[PDB]
Amino acid sequence: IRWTYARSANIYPNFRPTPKTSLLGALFGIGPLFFWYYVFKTDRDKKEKLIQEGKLDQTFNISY
Amino acid sequence: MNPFASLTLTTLIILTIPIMMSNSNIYKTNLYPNYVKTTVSYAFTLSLVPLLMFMHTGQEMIISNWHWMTLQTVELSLSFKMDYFSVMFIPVALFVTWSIMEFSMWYMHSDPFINRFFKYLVLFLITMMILVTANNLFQLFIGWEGVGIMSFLLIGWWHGRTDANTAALQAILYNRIGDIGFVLSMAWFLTHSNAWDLQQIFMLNNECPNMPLIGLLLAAAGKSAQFGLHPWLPSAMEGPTPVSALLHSSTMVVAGVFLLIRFYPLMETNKLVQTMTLCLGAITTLFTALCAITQNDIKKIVAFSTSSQLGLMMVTIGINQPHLAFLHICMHAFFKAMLFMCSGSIIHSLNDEQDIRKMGGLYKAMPFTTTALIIGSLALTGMPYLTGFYSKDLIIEAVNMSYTNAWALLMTLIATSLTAAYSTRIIFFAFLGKPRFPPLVLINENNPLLINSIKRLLIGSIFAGFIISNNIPPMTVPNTTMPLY
Amino acid sequence: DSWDKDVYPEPPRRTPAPAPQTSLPNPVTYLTKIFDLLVDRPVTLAREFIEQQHAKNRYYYYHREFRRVPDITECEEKDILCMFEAEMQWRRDYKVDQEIVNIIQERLKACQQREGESYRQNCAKELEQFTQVSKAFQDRYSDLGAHYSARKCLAKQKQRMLAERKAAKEAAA
Amino acid sequence: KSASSLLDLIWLETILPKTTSFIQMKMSIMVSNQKGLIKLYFLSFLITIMISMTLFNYHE
Amino acid sequence: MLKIIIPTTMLLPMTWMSKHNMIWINATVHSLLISLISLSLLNQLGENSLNFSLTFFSDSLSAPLLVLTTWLLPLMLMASQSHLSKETTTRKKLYITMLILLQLFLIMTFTATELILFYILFEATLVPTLIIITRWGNQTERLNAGLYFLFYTLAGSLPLLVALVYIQNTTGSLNFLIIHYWSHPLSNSWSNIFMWLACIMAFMVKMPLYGLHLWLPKAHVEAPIAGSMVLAAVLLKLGGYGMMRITTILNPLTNYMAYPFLMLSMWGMIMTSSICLRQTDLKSLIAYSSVSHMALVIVAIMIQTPWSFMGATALMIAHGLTSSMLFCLANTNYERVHSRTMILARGLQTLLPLMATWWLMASLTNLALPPSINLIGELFIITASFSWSNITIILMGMNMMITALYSLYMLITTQRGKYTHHINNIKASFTRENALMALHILPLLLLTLNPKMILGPLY
Amino acid sequence: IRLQEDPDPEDENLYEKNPDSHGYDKDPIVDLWNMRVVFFFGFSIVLVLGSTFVAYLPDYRMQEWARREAERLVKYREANGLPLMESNCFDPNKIQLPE
Amino acid sequence: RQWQPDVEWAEQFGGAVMY
Amino acid sequence: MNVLQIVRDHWVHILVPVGFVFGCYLDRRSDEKLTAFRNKSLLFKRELRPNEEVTWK
Amino acid sequence: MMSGRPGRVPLQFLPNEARSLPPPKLTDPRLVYMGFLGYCSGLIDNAIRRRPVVSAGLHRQLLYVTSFVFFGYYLLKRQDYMYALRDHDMFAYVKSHPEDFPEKDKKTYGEILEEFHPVR
Amino acid sequence: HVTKDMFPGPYPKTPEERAAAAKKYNMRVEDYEPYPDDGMGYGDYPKLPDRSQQERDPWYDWDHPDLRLNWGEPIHWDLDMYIRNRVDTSPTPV
Amino acid sequence: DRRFLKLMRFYILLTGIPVAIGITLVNVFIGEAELADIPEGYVPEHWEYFKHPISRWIARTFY
Repeated sequence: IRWTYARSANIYPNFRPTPKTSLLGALFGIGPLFFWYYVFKTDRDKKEKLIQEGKLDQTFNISY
Repeated sequence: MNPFASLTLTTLIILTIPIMMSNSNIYKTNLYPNYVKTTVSYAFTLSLVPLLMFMHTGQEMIISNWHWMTLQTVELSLSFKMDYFSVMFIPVALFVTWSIMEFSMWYMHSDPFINRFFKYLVLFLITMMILVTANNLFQLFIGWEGVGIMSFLLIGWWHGRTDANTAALQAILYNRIGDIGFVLSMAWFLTHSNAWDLQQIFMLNNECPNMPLIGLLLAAAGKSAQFGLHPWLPSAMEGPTPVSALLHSSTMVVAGVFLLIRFYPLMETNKLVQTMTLCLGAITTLFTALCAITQNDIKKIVAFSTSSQLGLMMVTIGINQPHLAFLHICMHAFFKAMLFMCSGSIIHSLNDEQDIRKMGGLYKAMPFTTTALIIGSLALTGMPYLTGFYSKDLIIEAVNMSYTNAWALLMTLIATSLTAAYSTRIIFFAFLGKPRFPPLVLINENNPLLINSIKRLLIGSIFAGFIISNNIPPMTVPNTTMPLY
Repeated sequence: DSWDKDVYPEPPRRTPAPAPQTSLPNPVTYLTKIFDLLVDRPVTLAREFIEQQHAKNRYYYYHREFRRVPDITECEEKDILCMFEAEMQWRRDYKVDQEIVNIIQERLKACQQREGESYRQNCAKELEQFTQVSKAFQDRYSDLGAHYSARKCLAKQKQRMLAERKAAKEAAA
Repeated sequence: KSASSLLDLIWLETILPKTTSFIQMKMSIMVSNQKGLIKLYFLSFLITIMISMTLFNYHE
Repeated sequence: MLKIIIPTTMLLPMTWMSKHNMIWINATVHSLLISLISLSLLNQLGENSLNFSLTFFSDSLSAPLLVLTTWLLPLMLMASQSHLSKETTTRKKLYITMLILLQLFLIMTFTATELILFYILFEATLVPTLIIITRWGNQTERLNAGLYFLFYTLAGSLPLLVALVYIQNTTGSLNFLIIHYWSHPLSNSWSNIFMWLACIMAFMVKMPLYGLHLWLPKAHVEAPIAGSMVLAAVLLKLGGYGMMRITTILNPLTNYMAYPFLMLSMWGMIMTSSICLRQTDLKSLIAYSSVSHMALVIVAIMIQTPWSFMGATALMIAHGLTSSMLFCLANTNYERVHSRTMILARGLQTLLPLMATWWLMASLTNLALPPSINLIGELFIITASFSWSNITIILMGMNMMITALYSLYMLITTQRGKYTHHINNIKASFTRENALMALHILPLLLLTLNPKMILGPLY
Repeated sequence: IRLQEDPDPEDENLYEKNPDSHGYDKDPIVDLWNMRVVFFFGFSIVLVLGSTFVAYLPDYRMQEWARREAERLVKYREANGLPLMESNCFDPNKIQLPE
Repeated sequence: RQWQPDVEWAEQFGGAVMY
Repeated sequence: MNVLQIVRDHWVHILVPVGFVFGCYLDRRSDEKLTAFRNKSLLFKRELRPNEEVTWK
Repeated sequence: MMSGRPGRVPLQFLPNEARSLPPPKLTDPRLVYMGFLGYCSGLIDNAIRRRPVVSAGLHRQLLYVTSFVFFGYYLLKRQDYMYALRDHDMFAYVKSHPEDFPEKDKKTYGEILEEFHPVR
Repeated sequence: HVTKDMFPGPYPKTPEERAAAAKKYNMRVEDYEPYPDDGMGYGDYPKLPDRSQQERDPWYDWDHPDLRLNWGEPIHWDLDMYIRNRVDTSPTPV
Repeated sequence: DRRFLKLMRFYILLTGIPVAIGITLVNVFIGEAELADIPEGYVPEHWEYFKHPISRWIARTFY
């Protein structure tokens, strides 16, 4: 239960906002976030400007 | 006609019966071994009658009884796809499972859950056979996931063993990575083709199944050991000898290439995935075979022989030969299971051990297993007139004939050389003639039922190589002439 | 029969009339007549029992019939009564469309195996009647969010009419 | 070190719960720690009178 | 809908006055019977929602959740038998009163016809849950658990209050049917996105998404065994009903505004799955897997697709069943061991042959394998998300890649292997438990055989 | 001593004092009675007659009705060749074209 | 049994102002 | 058999059923307050037969 | 919505012209709840004095449920009265001011040009 | 039952603190050292070297034979990391 | 455990064979329905528009 506490609850009271901590925490707190957001919006707009004139096909995809 | 409509599914029903008999709990747990052994035997017999009915009238069939959903444009029904592929594959499947059930009865004679073990193979083979005849991709994935998870449990049969459950985790991990590609494929189909029935998609004739073919290739690489997603089978035979010889030899590791066979009409449309499958089937025949060149365990060597030969039907579907690969899996169930049978026999006789070291010069005291192992070794190395002739021999002359990847072409003869190599490695190690074993000699196949099962698969590995090769309707490319070299 | 060829098509049946070239007895016919004698006949007579007891006391049901109601095009804005009625009518017509495309689904699916390796040339007309049921479906019902309403369906029809009129007038400049 | 601890048990709990609770911390003891002298209270009434009267010019 | 509500309300004096030891029996029996009356409501006429009165209406979206809650009430009712056998009779009746009032407020929420009444009963659920968590908790951190849960839910809810009164002032009514029929395009005005945020964030709070998911892990761990399944089971899905109904006015602004939260779910359902490989507590393990499943259902909602809606509607029921299913097992093992450490006791199959069987199909249902309704609910979401944005299958494949790695890991590190030698008080499994997971898992496949009922209201 | 407490009591198991018990309560007869009631409707008619109730519920969204009523529409319209579907559900003629 | 506030848990309020 | 004592200790199992039927009757009550379109349904204008007098209760 | 209404007599609970309104039914669901509201007051009273909560002095319960249901009844007449007046001068103001409430023209959905949004 | 010395607490910064944490984890002061002070809530928890349980002696009478652990001993923050089932630090041939 | 499985089955089949023989009996006493056209004069009750007899009865009582 020492390891249980030190893995579950002891983290925050001994946690200090070191420059490294803030750095990598922000790194993977907005890197994957905005990166997935970017790739998804990229493909979504790709189909958006591929469908308004009719390039993309919707022949058998009725069950959307 | 009507009997072909009925008995082709009574074959499945008769095997569903012992399972709910088990859920009744009135069944005597010692009689259940013979119960389910007998049931798989009858189901094999009752599976031949659709086989010769089809052989008479060369006709396929799909049954779509009472449906499950009717969502907008999707009517998910119980669509069993028992065409020539399914009705020709199953009888060999239940024959192999029955022979190995007798083998397991002999081998698993000192386990409290022997009936539990046997019904476990029973449920595994039920989801296998429903996967074999599954027109809708939903039933296809039902069988896919069912065989995968029940494999996982069968590897984890020795739950006390840490390595057993660890290897089960690895197997489910890789199988599930393949299931990711399966999920991508079914998502593409339900978006584009908006239906699950395989016949419906082939009907639509979507000659550009890029993402579908990629997903099915990934799923096959998962369930059929291929580079990257191969090592889960090196983990999988850690389970008992019956499961290692039934599942991890020729029944569910063939599921991926079998799925590609069922999806061949979409496969042949694209040729790039054909080249990639050539590359994968060559590279597995590389890695597994060279690792088996020096392996100190009889289970391992034959397991890598399996995986390489599965990559060989991967090459076969990659050179636009689905049915050649189908005959290959059909006689594969015979012969590769047969050699894993010999392996389990020597294991049980030789102090429950599998390493190629510390053998007792078995040929003197292990004669029947010796002959079976020699002819199986010759079969996996393309023995003429045997299972091998209408197998890897055919596929090799096809790949040499057809326009194939060069490196794949040289690689598959290197693979055949290695196939000879380790197959004779077990020969000159086990039956070499120098005894190395405990002072009490236990190497003896005196069990009558073991002999019966071994010879039951043995006759198929001698006969059934050609008792189906010319009987089948002309279905492959008949390249008769070719350069002598 | 309960069904019909007009909405459930089925090609005429044809069999090769097997004439064996060998003197060995034909097995498949023999096993089929055996399976008839010990399986087909008892279930047939049991269903004879069932049919006679059915005919002993017969009851009927009727097609639940509806009638046309004012639609959203004729529905007044803010008129909640005709609003709801047109919603009901449009949703049941949407269900009608889903069912009829299901019938075409099953027609084409069964045709594929019915016509064989020749399916690519006999079901093509069936495929021809599919490539047009989807597109028109997309014209009448498609992309309507997940709260699809007769109002939103009318808005989509508005998109279609303005687009086709725009194409017509741009052709006429 | 990235999913657990640092993200869940360090970061998200710090930002919304703990930071707001610390704001209430720091602004509860600067709000409710007056000694009780009538003077400083009355000059609080005082400057409020002009802020209401001329500075904001409530009447204007 | 008086037919099912009135029996629940009037059931309360029965428990509050019956004999000191027949209260369990009578509450159980009458719960099974009002659930029996409840399943008669699965009927749904055409596309019309099943109307009952000016204030109460239901439909195919509601009915599975209603009969769900009615089916659960017996489950924690007789799960409480072990944990409340030693406390005072009046406290026992008070606990049963808390559970009954909770179920009453749930069936009031789900049958609500007008928005603000749905909201009143939407926040009326915290009071019984807060009381149950704080009073009948076990460890120390339960107080901070109640604080986190209550404050999170409120801080979500109040903006929804202001938004709803604003809707009533502007549109003219808050009845569900009219605002669906009198719906208007929510434009891209800079007040409209805050309108949307107020109408959405409240439900998102009690649907733990990435970042705002501390109350569930820090409350379900030490919530009472009966309460924990109720939190993990239903009150995460009343928010789903909230989205289901409120999204009829939030379009078309939802098309591009949903993007921040949308991805925050997909990557989210990976992180709470990625976090899910490493837990020191089994209850936290189930909680994090639950969070992953609700991120899945969130992305199901935000696409606004009929297939996405079907996958969702199936997913709330499936996830609630499986989550409570696992939480019962966690309760049983903890009660036998009086601790909640992960690797404290592996290899329990060597001692409880049927209990780890229950573990096995519990994890299998958590796997979402076919043909279980978990798989079909997931699968509809797979198809909808693919038709949405092609690649989404990569992240969601990572989710159907992590789910079993932690589910079967929990099997191998609890049931498989061997028992730890120090513990010796593990007695044979009592019929109460295995019976309760029987009533949990068997209908999970029973209604799987009939997926139309829980399939969705767009059928 | 720091406080006057009763130490943590031992967590008794019903089987030890009373074998054949059920983990349901202390008095065996109501242990039985709780068995009967839970193994009643819980697994009884709620679970099974309830299964028939949900399985044999009246027409679901009139799908069974919508099935039968649409082959007639199909037949009617193929009689004149106009196909089973249409591009438009709402009729263009009754709705005006703006400008 | 469950956990009840220890003497210290009541002590932390105490002290006139508890924050 | 001390029926008085049995009802004294076992009478709770009776109150819930009478509640349910109460709800049913109350639902019936609700219907009669909500008969605005009595056979005014625009797909169910089916003529009132000379025998009965109401469409539904 | 009122205290500056003309002819409003002060400190007068129920004005004379209220009687033209339908008096609340004795079985009014609101009224019976406020009768139940009487029960909660009675049941708590026995609890405060640690008296037998279920059956301590039914005489106290009787006035607790009868006084509450009474003062509820008169309140409901006034409740309906104000809501009636709010709706009364409602229409009087509308009728007396036709200009401020123009007759908005009704146009069917076939004439409007609502633009459908593709939700993909 | 419980005291404060065997509850993980503050990060040690003085030799007396190191000895207190050494008792806290039942492992001596000289080989006691916590993880870096880079704010991961490491506190007094010692940076136990990242070895697995496959490298230990299976023949040893481990009080937790399933993972070759012993009754009441300091365990690594990532013990579940380096279990026999999961990743192992056992050496590879080269 | 075995006592459980025994009582599970005992009470599941306890009311299982009753309803099972009931549905098989109605399927072999009056069976399904046959299509009929316009009901001249007679208006169909709300349970007449169905096909299965037990589905008619359920709509007959609680519907």
